[PDB]
Amino acid sequence: PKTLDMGAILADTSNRVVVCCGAGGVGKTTTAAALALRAAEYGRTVVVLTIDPAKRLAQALGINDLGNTPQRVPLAPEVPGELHAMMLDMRRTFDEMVMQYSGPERAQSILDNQFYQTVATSLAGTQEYMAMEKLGQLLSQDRWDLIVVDTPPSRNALDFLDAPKRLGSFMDSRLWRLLLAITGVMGLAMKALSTVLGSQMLADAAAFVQSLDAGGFREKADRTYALLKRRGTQFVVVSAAEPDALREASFFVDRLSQESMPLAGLVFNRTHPMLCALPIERAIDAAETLDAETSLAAAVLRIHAERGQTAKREIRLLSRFTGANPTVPVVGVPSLPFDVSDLEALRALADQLTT
Amino acid sequence: SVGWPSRLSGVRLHLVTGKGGTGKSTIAAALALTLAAGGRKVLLVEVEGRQGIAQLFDVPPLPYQELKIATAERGGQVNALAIDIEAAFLEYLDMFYNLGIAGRAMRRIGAVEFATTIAPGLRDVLLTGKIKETVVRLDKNKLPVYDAIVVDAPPTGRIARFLDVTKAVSDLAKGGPVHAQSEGVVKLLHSNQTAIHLVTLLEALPVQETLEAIEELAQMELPIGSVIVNRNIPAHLEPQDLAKAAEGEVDADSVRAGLLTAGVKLPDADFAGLLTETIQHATRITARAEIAQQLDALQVPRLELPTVSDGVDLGSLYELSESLAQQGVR
Ligand SMILES: Nc1ncnc2c1ncn2[C@@H]1O[C@H](COP(=O)(O)OP(=O)(O)OP(O)(O)=S)[C@@H](O)[C@H]1O
Ligand SMILES: Nc1ncnc2c1ncn2[C@@H]1O[C@H](COP(=O)(O)OP(=O)(O)O)[C@@H](O)[C@H]1O
Ligand SMILES: [Mg+2]
Ligand SMILES: [Mg+2]
Repeated sequence: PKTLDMGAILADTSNRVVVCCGAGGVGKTTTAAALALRAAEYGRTVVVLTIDPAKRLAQALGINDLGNTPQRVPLAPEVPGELHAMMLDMRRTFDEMVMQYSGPERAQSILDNQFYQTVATSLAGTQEYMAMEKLGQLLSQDRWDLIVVDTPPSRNALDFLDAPKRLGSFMDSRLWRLLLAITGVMGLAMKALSTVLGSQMLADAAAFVQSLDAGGFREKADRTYALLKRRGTQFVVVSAAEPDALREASFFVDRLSQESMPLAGLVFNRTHPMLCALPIERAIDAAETLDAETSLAAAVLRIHAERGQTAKREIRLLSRFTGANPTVPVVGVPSLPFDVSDLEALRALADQLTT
Repeated sequence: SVGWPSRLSGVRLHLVTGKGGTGKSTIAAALALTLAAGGRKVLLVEVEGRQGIAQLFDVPPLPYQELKIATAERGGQVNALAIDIEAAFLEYLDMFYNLGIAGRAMRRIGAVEFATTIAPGLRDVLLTGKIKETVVRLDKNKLPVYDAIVVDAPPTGRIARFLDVTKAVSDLAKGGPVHAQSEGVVKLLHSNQTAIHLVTLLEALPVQETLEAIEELAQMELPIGSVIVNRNIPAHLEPQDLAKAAEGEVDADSVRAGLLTAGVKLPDADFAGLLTETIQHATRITARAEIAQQLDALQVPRLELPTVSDGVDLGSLYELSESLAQQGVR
């Protein structure tokens, strides 16, 4: 099993974009932030596009605000590079997209539309589409040698690669103009919508189609996705030591391989390495004899045995991934005895990531 | 103190919410099994089109039909209903507007999918309307078809809006029979016949979302049932020993002594390793207890479910159902 060398990938300035993928709740945001921090410590001018940092982490980075733009993260004077961070504002990115293509005058009408504000901006795939759009904004401004991209949480790891295109095709549906903004079939559908939906809502929906005046959305999603194919892009798949997260990582590795997209490797996060070499069978028996004979030493032995069983499941999970993907470099990150919610804890995480 | 007050046994509609990945689907299925035991008939409902029941029982996708999915203890039955929002919209068009023709034409051009996507209020009206239909349905003997309905519900971030019948109805066509039905939905939801259960993990975000959801729902005068703490782990340490070990203090002498009695002698590098393993465990339990303490402020009954070692399978659902029954769930 090949060891993933995140340190060498971060230190090499031919790698311009690092995308942190996988299911939600595996450590993607903290991995992205820790990678970006270490790259700054190696001398790089880095921006990290975070999606959903926990309150404390967002504050540790100075990004707890409503801004939708990078800001410098103040670091120790010894740090030779620069770290910049932001948290994605999904709604504000939709506004910026609307204005870029519709213009500032027309955008005043679209942004004021109740259908846009309540429905259009909260559709399935908006978080993935806006993350891709924001990545596209960061790349066009050519202000950073490295962009570290965090991806939105989902039960499905492929939503990052599929949800923007899917949302684009839905936005470009013929049904928008023909059913809201005559025929026998379109007329029957139109009559049914007028009969069931509220007049106010249909007027707002029709005004959005007329105002927007967009295969616009799919073409945008396609062009932005093409940036992920530029030379210097690296994908990092993050997974917890759980079966659901690993399965999701494998679906993502397959896709990257099919699409000939460069994969750095897998970050197998929250592991429980054994610190004591005592066998499980031995520990269980040693605790069992003490019960029938202080009491602290038996609980201590029970902790160890429980950790060893946990380590055993993690080893067999990883070996199944590794067996199926012998080509994929891997790095095991232990579960740290503190929350990864400050710069000091990001540094300890990055030490694990870069060994 | 009790995790299941008696008033919860008179509830016909159980809504199981909680943050994403906390255990809603698993727990809703375990709850349905618990309520079906003793010759009862319970309906397990899912409303998001995600086919989570089929996935949980490891079967192909379920059609829009109430079908027997499990046998409960002593001749009980659990039926499954994976609501198909498209078929529900056509059903609604046909029953309330006699637009079955227009509806079948719409399905052929993807217009039902469009309409339910672009009008979230219509989606909730169809979903909550179908939920109400299964609850109030009667047999030939004017007795309820189901003893209870368990809804594997939307998550904590969406549960209050999903149950906001007034806001859902707001952007629908004025007049007709849809407004008379919605009054019945509100009455059912704001009654002793309904209870919203909130699944949580002993983690910061699932607990914050639980507290925030309870506050939105209480403001809406919606009935709260229980907070269900999923995937509990053993502390395996006494409160004083645990509090000490969370600070790095473990009594090596006392540990070395107890290891001699058990016929185990450990090298210095392995003994030190064994101690930091217990410090790391103690630190996790302590942090989990600090998080759990935030729920103590709620004068809400609490249930606790253990962690299933291997992948949650059919046998696991029965273990969790059994764990619920032991806590008074009936
Ligand atoms: N008590 C438990 N012990 C062990 N694993 C569990 C337990 N409860 C749930 N799980 C697993 O945890 C994962 C999430 O549980 P689910 O029941 O699917 O959660 P959920 O709240 O329905 O998630 P979403 O929001 O629908 S993705 C699944 O892999 C379950 O099998
Ligand atoms: N190796 C680790 N050790 C300890 N805690 C970790 C580790 N990696 C992540 N965490 C914690 O796990 C939680 C989930 O991490 P996060 O990066 O926000 O996940 P995701 O973006 O994948 O949903 C956070 O509280 C984070 O601090
Ligand atoms: Mg995240
Ligand atoms: Mg579910």
